[PDB]
Amino acid sequence: NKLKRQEIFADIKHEKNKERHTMRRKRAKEERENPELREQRLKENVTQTIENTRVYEDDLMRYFNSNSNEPPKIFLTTNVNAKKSAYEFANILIEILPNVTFVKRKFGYKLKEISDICIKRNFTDIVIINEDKKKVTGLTFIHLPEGPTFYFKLSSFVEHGRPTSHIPELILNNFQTRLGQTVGRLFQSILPQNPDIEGRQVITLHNQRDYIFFRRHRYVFKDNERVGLQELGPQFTLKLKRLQRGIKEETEWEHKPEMDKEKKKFY
Amino acid sequence: MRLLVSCVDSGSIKEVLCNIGTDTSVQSALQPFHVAPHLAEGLKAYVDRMWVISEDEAILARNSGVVELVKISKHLKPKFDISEFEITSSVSDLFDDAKLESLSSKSVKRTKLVDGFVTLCPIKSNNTFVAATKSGLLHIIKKGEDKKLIKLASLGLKAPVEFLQLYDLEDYIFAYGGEENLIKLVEIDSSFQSLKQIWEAKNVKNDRLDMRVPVWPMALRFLEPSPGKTEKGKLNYQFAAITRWSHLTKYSTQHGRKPFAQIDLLPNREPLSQMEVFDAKGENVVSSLGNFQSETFNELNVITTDYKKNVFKFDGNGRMLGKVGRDDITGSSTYIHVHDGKYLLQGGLDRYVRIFDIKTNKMLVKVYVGSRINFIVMLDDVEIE
Amino acid sequence: LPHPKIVKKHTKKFKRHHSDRYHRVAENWRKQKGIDSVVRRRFRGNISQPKIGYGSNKKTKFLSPSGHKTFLVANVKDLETLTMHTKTYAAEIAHNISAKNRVVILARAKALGIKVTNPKGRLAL
Amino acid sequence: SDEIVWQVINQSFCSHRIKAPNGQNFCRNEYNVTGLCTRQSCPLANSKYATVKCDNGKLYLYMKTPERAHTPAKLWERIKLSKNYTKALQQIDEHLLHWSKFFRHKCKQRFTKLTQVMITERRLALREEERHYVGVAPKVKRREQNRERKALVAAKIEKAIEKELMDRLKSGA
Amino acid sequence: AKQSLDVSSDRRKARKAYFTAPSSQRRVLLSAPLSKELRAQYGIKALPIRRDDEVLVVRGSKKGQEGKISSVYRLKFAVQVDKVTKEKVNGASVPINLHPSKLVITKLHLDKDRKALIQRKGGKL
Amino acid sequence: NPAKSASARGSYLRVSFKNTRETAQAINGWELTKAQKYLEQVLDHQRAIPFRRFNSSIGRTAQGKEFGVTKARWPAKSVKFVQGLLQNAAANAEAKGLDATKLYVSHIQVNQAPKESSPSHIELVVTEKEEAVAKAA
RNA sequence: CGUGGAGGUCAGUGACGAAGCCUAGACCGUAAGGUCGGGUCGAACGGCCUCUAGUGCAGAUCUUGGUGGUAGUAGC
RNA sequence: AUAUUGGCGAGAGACCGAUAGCGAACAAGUACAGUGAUGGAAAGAUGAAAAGAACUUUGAAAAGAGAGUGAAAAAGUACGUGAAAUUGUUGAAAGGGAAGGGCAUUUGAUCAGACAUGGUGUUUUGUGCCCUCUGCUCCUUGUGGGUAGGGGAAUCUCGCAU
Repeated sequence: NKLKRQEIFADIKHEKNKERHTMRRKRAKEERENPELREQRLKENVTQTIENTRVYEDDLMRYFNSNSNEPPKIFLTTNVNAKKSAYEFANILIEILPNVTFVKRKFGYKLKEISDICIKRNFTDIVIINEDKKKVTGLTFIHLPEGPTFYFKLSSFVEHGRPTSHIPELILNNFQTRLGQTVGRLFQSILPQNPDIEGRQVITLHNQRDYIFFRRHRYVFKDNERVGLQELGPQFTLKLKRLQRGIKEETEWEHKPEMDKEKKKFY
Repeated sequence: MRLLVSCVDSGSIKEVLCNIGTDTSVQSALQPFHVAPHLAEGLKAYVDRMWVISEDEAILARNSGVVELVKISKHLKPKFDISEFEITSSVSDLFDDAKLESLSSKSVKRTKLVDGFVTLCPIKSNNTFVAATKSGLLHIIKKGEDKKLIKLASLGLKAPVEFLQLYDLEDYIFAYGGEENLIKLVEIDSSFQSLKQIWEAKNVKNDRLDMRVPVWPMALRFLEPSPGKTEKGKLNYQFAAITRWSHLTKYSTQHGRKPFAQIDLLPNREPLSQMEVFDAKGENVVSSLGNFQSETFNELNVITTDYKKNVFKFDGNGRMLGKVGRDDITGSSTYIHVHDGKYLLQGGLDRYVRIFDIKTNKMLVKVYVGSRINFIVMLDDVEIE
Repeated sequence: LPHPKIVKKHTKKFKRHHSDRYHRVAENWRKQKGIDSVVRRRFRGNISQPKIGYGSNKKTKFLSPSGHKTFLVANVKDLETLTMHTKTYAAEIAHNISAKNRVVILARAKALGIKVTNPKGRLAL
Repeated sequence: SDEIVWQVINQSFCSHRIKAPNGQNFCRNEYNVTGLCTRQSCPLANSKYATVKCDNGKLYLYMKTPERAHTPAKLWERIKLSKNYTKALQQIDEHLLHWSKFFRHKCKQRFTKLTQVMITERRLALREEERHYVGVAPKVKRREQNRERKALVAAKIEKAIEKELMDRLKSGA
Repeated sequence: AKQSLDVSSDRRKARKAYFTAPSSQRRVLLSAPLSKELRAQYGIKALPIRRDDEVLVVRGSKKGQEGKISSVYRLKFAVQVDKVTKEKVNGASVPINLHPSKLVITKLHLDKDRKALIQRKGGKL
Repeated sequence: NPAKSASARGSYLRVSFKNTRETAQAINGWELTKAQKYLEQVLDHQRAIPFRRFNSSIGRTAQGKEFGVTKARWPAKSVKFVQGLLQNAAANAEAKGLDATKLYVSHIQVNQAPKESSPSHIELVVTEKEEAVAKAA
């Protein structure tokens, strides 16, 4: 009977909540009397967060990644028949990225042809965006000289300040995994590697489980030994895809729906 | 079991000594007894091909156009013995990038097209080995009584050369191919100072769209001569090859130049490579060089790995027998090999060394190495107490 | 094909009388049977009732702005029927077709040169 | 008789008839030349029929006669057209000697349409596409949105940035 | 197609009987197939499953897991297998219910009654 | 920005919905500490809650000049519930580590609940006020 | 024109999402209505020839159910 | 041989499908009202599996904030989906004793806006279903269909590829 089930459990919940409240109040009183009991309880009780329940060289940097020996040269382009949103995103990308020369797709220059021309033109990395709807849906980076290509899926995008003329400071976090550290190194190399201390500009790439957040802020150190910050620029996420070793050859990761079934083991 | 792992990121040989069931991914599972790198030379001179001459010696062919002879010694560090590797002699200057660079145009991608070794196996006790390169330069290296490698002679081939498989089913003929290069049978003189082409493959008729079928053989495996009477002039040889366009071309010189039956392994011409020969019952039915010891294609079971993440098993008719490591492999399988006819070595960009049971298709070992794997050889399969 | 200019004779839906004023009244048209109803007498300043006058021309009937007649398509076999009428009919994919079948249908339509009225349905590039 | 069959298929639920919104009846029969269920167009209601079909790239001239009406197994006598527009049209005209102008004209039109549809090789020969149409299920979308929100909430981006800044500029420049 | 007039092909009747079936009938209902290795030995495809029997999971998220049956939950039309448990967030272990039809028997707990049933069912021992 | 925001919700509370809406509107957009002080003063009749929509038969008081409306009321139960919810929100923010002095009620909402009484659900969100940072020449 | 069910039919659609619902979206028909674009949803439903009726709502001081102004008012 | 709206036990429906169908799909001739003959309802569905929210914390009591299982909590034991009337917050617009609709135009906001891209005849090269020699096989036999082995382009635009 629906009425019987609803009524019986309604009373049970009230009694259980009242008992829990009384027990918690008595425990708080006893802890106030004896603070050590709180420490003893905490030493055995854990919030069991998702992060807490994780389920478990030199030539590489100089070969497959850019360095400060020579200034990077990055080629920026959009997909064929790109809409205004692609150009709007490229406007932000050129400002964020260093030495970006925007180019228009010519509808027939093959990826091999593009790579050959870039070798002729001496271009370090090629960044090509993806656009199905009137919003940016994908972002790709490739290190042209024998380097790999990283395909990123852009999900969120929205646009309280104006960036200054000083180069932002690059900071990375949560890249312990070998797959993660590769993406972190790629982001560090693609972004400028000569930040200006003056201007107090910070650019951060943060990832918690698997999504990497691109955020920019302006920070000032306060007298309380704590630093505040304010929103500065856009905010969007990215998700690596297929981690191809070559220009478009062997795929390394190929994140497919097979993953995310375990609900853990984030890469 | 004892295995040697070739690392490209570190350019060193890593030895794996672990028993069946080892899994470094999970702590609760058994862990490898010992693992360490040996003969580190960097990414520039990573090992390309490997071969175990004996239990105490081996020969390597690095990507720097150098073939080295490595001495193997065993000593104690349970209470197991680790392996120490030392170099006795080597031969360098075996690569020619000029021939391949001119072919960069008209290729598919990666204009660099860096030269690299494609095969390293004895010609046969003989102390002679064959070192082929993608540039079409075939070099014969012999281990003389002085114990120093010497290049007996050098031979040229129509570059690019994706593979070079020798013939050993007696019951000096080898087949080589490459991008837009038809399979050709070449005979080497006993003196090894010259070669002779005797047979070439012919492309199949056009496809539905009246377009020439792309030709790009990647690997080959010889079989025993076809039975029955043989026609005058035509040679008696059978070999099956795997093309990059997912075409299981089967060739029979007795029948004719054209393949007698071509079957599409996968739709949309999915990339394929790393051909192998195995048996469903896990038996050593393959010769020392891997050639199938049979005179019929109906008993041919092969393992081919696609470029993205998968490893495929196919029969003689192209039917798929099932994937290998579908739930464990998360990257391209750069190199695979069947050891002793039952063990299946696996590796690739996933940076994991896997041993699979051919009969049950069950994973046995999983060891993390960090660097990408391009060649795996199992010195022995003896367990350690 | 320079087809005749499309004339509709009307672009506003024939909303039912008092539909906006009263929520319970649906917008679907329904002739007023009231003897004293002003609408039934088509008084000045009132909505215009539908009638034969607004009939669309035969040549321009069932013609989309692009100039191609709409035709529902459920699979590749149905799409094949428009091989000889590509310039006069435009394939329309049903809302229930999944992405797996939709991509195949779109590929065949592009191969045959048949325009798709509603592309990019459940498919992301 | 054809007339009886023609009436039985016009009305009385012919199997292959599509009622388009425009009112035109489309015939899905593979052997039909126009694809429309009309007179002298439906192979079932016509003892004599001619159409152009193709399994592989080769184009054939399928024709039907009352002779094989008693033997449905081999009703059609397909003949290869020796693919070439001018000579193929000449061969079609020669084969359809004394045939109705309607049949000849529509067979030629069908052959021309099929031949020009062979240009699909142009798209396949010059595609080099980097998009490869991908479909996303709503369930996958939900797991890519709520989980993203949870990750953003638990990340504490501002706190992490503050901690990193308080560490970089506390032991060096 | 049924031929006997004493059997009713009614969905409602079958559903009512299945849910209201007694424990004795549910024992016959809770039958699982035998592994082909055991089939060649005893010459029987399926036998009733009891607590002492050992079974292997071949379907569901727990595929490839085998263990002894801790209990037979006839009321819930499911059985529990040793080492197949769901770890609650509080640290407690709860066996996962499994239908016998989705499990393959690897070993059988022999008894006088079990042997008699095997012989009656045409098997050999 | 959920990082710099905290929320507290109250549902199935046997309180007058009309008075709850008025007090929520009065306390809407006010600083956390200032809102708490104003509510505490209201408890002692020092200040009166301005009634705008549901203000039928309400006397004129000088305290209404502050809000611009003469009509005002002193709902003890509704203000008590509002201050309890605000205290819960402040405790949640303190647990989150947010700066209490910078908290302000950015959004407070009240709506009816399942039924002669007219219970209502009350939910409010407290967010830290944005602070500007100077640029560099 | 539309719906409940039935015979036939599309070797139909569909967990890579059927029905329903929402939609400051468009398309088709003079209209009854149909199609598709986007969000929730989860497991049945539809293209067409016929048969069938407990088959189409703006009211009947209509029935069952839900919610407002009066009103935080009269009143206790 | 005939009747049968009760009883026991069975087989079926072009029947209804939680405001329908017996009043009763569920604690239904139950709650409940009547001094009594009698009258007489409302109420189905979580999730596959409770795995029913471990643990921290604000809380006279009820609810929340973290945290967590589950594909989904946009499934919370008020649970398969969540329509209209109605109420609250936010954004936009208008308003002197109310409004709504139609013909007709200006404005903010907003939406759609090729995964179009070749065609013709020529000028080289490489192939094939194309040239040449020898073949195999299906019907029935025709103005046919299918399919191999050996040679080539300097005859080759019969198609395809650059």
